[PDB]
Amino acid sequence: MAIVKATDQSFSAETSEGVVLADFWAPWCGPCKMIAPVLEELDQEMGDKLKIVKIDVDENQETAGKYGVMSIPTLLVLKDGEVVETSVGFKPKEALQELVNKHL
Repeated sequence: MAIVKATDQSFSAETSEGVVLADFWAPWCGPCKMIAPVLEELDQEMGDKLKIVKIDVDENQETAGKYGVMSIPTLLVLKDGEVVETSVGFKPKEALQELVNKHL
């Protein structure tokens, strides 16, 4: 499964492996639950080239602060361990595929 669970301790190691799309969220979130099945569709559609890295902002304020994340769901596209793009809020799988594609 392409989807992984990380913290500030592991985030950089996980995001080093190619294009990775991190999901700054928290289980207390509402809108994040809408995009979760879209990330499962992304496992099913991009998991050959993509990794998806969920990170719980309620325990990872430092990593959130690293990019000024102040709302969720927030999406950080990293490539080879550094941020390459950002997006905020819900997006459909096609728009997310394009957001990945522009850095593949």
